Amino acid sequence: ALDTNYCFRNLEENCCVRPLYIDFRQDLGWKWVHEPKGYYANFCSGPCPYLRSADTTHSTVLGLYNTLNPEASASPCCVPQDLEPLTILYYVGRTPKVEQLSNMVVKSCKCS
Amino acid sequence: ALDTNYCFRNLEENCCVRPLYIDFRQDLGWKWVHEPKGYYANFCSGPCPYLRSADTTHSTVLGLYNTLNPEASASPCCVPQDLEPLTILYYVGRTPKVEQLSNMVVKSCKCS
Amino acid sequence: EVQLLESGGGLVQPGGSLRLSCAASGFDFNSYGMSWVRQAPGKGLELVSDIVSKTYNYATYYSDSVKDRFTISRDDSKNTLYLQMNSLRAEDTAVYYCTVAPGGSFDYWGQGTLVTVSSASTKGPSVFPLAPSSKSTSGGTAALGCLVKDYFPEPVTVSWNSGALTSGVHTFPAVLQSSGLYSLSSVVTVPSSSLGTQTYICNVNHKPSNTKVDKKVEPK
Amino acid sequence: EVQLLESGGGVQPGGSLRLSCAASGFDFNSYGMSWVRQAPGKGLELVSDIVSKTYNYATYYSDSVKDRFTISRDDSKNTLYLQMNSLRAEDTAVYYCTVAPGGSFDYWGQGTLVTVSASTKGPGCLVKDYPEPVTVSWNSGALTSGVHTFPAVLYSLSSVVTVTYICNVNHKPSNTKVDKKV
Amino acid sequence: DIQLTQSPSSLSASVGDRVTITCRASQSVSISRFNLMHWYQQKPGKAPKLLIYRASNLASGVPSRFSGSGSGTDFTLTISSLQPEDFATYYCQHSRESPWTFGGGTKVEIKRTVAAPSVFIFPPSDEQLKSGTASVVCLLNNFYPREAKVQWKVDNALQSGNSQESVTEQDSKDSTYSLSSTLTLSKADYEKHKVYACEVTHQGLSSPVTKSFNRG
Amino acid sequence: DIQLTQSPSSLSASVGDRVTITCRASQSVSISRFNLMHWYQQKPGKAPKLLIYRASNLASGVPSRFSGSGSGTDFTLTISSLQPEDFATYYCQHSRESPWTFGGGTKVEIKRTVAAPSVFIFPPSDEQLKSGTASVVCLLNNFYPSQESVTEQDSKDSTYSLSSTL
Repeated sequence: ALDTNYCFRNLEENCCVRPLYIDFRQDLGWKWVHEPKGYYANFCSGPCPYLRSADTTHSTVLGLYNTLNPEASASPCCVPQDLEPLTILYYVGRTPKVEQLSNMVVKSCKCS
Repeated sequence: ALDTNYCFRNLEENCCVRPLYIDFRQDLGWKWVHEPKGYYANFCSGPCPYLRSADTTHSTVLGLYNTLNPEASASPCCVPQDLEPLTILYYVGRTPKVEQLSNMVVKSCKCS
Repeated sequence: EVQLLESGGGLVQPGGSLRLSCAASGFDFNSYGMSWVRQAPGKGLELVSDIVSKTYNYATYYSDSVKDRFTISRDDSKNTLYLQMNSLRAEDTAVYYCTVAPGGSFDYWGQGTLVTVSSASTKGPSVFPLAPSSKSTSGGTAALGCLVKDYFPEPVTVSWNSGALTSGVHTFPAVLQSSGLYSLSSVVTVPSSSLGTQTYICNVNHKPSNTKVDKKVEPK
Repeated sequence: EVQLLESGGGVQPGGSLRLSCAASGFDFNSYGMSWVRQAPGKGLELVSDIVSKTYNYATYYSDSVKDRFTISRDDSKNTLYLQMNSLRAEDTAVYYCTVAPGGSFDYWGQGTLVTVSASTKGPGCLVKDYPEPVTVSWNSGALTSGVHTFPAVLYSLSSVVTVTYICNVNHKPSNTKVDKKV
Repeated sequence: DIQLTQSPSSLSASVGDRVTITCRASQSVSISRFNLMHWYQQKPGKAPKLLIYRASNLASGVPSRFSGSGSGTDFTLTISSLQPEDFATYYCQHSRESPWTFGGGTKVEIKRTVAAPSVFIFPPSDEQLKSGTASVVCLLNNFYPREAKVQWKVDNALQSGNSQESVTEQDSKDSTYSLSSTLTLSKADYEKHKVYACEVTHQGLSSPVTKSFNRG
Repeated sequence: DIQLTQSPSSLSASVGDRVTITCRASQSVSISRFNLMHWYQQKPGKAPKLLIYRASNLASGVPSRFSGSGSGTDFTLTISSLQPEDFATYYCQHSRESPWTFGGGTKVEIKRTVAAPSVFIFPPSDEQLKSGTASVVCLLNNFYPSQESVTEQDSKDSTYSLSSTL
């Protein structure tokens, strides 16, 4: 897989997980999240050549289609596969609330 | 839902299904497929603005982050959601084989 | 595109051998399976031999009628399909077509090579005129022709005035006589008024015996 | 940064006192504010809490000051108030103004002594017979080392430095601001 | 091995008529929604040409009047409006399993209006008599139906066993037939008689047509 | 109303030592991965100062020697290497439910060495004599360990001083 380990190890231009720190206050304008102040959300980017972590047989057919016909601009796109959650702490006035937000962190990418 | 019924009738700049005919021999070099000689595979194209058919929380968060920071390029991508199979006929020498290849046709899309 | 040209057919002694070939052009020859389909005179079509591409290890199959005596081969560089026919029998007499089946249907066919399996010797025809009468005995129509008698094997080609006279021409199918030799007529019906004004030549050619006769047909 | 500067402390029993807390150097407007009090010798006690506008300025009071104290706020000014009413003996404490964005009291003011009692009487160096407190510094706060300001015992204290020398004595309740050269 | 049976073996149908030919396989030739039955057309002296591939798909350039249907073991070919050039033998072949086999064929003849033949008799050429035999030829030109009766009468005495017949294939234009009847005698036998006649019987003729010649 | 009980009520340690002090919560003050117990340091004449927030995280500018751990009901404040400046009363506070309560306080006094007091007597000035009250002051500056008054330990050396007046 095009995971955190594969991608942060050998630095490749094609579809891979890229590091991305998102600060709730600065980057999103969300003053309400007490902990954490920010988190590595990461993201997916890079070209999807033929045979690179193809999601469906359509991703395989388009991979090959765009590899042979570069003018096509009908290529598979680099999107998350594996997504981890982020547990946050906030206060509704003086009341502490915890919310496990699903699919917050990108851990592996795929060509779809 | 960014399906064929909406996308093919309407003019959509952002994420939507785009029609595409792939011919197996001319476009892929797949001489082995006897029927069909090609199919409408479709593909997905168009920017993914904030809140547009977000696959995950990360697609929402990434969409927020992007439409708030101009120097940021990290964004969700227009990729398949709903896909249909394709039945093909080929001959292994003189032995006819029939196969239903899964997820061959894109019928709807999302921002992931 | 497509072109399929077969050669190698002819008269062969029973027990003998022959090698048919097929020159191909206009298509992706190396990609598709090639076959030989034969037609015994006045009978149906029998797929007698088959060979697939390099992709499927040039695998062959034969009909039970020709298994062990026949061998199908190909030459992808030269675009040629071959047929080794050994221990030939009377029943192997037929037109042999080479055909291309990209999938399941024989998409392209050649015109066929005739293979005649017989002990009989090649005999050239004798060409006699079928002379019309000066009298218009058919309402003002006259008929003239050429009797192409005593030949072996088949075929004979008959044209009138080098192919410039096609209208009203009837070249009858050969009849095998009790002698084991074929015979046919070629006829043409003309206005009776043409008899003294126009000349009529029948051009007969029996390639197996190297016989060419241009016979002028005139009223007697 | 952060500054939390509380004023207003200094009142006859059954009286009403108004504390003010000047806040600066932080997004005051979106954080909850509190008044925590410390009784002479005793520990820390949250007496009055107030949340931000984004939570309808909801308040809460310890049982000990409910229906008497009223915590208020001005987002424009960045100031925190405590309107103390029906003041009664055991309310005599240091009132600290503190901010908690989440759950921890991140910043604190240096407090304000509220003495609920006996009229206001005016006062090394010897600060004789004056309520509490008196602040003693030397040479406007430059002579910082070897200094020993004593805990007062009318109250009377002494401030001593080990070695020109001036002691700056300030007693706000009696409007006394004297400078004595020694 | 799958073997194919076509019905009928031959038929006559008028121009404009709808023709239906069937093909029965010994085992199914269907594989999912795909029906591996193919149809060819073979005109007299020509190679077969593909008309229909996989039961219902017309081969490139084949007219809209040709159509096919079927699945499993039973298949059909339909010429919706029969034309005079549709005179041919129709073959069904399957591609389900090895060996690919063909059906026996269905001969399609065109039925047209009755037309009487024109009759011509040809004496033997002097050049043939020099070789010791005599072939006397009778021509029956552009007739319908195929059934014709030819009788040879040497000096008003009916002949038998000393003649052969040949018929052309149905004309692709006017849909007619032509026939040759050759009477062979030795020179001696030919020189022993005077009147050589060919007597023709055919539907289109009110009474037999006799064409004859006098040796000399 | 969560009751916080600090253990011990006091402690006498020496300079450089490894101090570990505890807070006892009546109920659990944790909600998921987060432990909502915080520690404050109060120096003799100063307002309390945040040291540790959410049981283990150290506040800005807090020395490396201050560490914290704990879960649910039991929390621990660790002073890795004591200092004379570490003299103060320490308080724990929870933020689990309103009202946020504070523990009692763990006083942290210092043990260094024995020092003697330099005795200083002072005469009543002619400024006070010109009234009808004479005050003679007696001083006992920098020592370890009429109305009298002692000071609290120094944050630099760790000694006391007295102010008896007749």
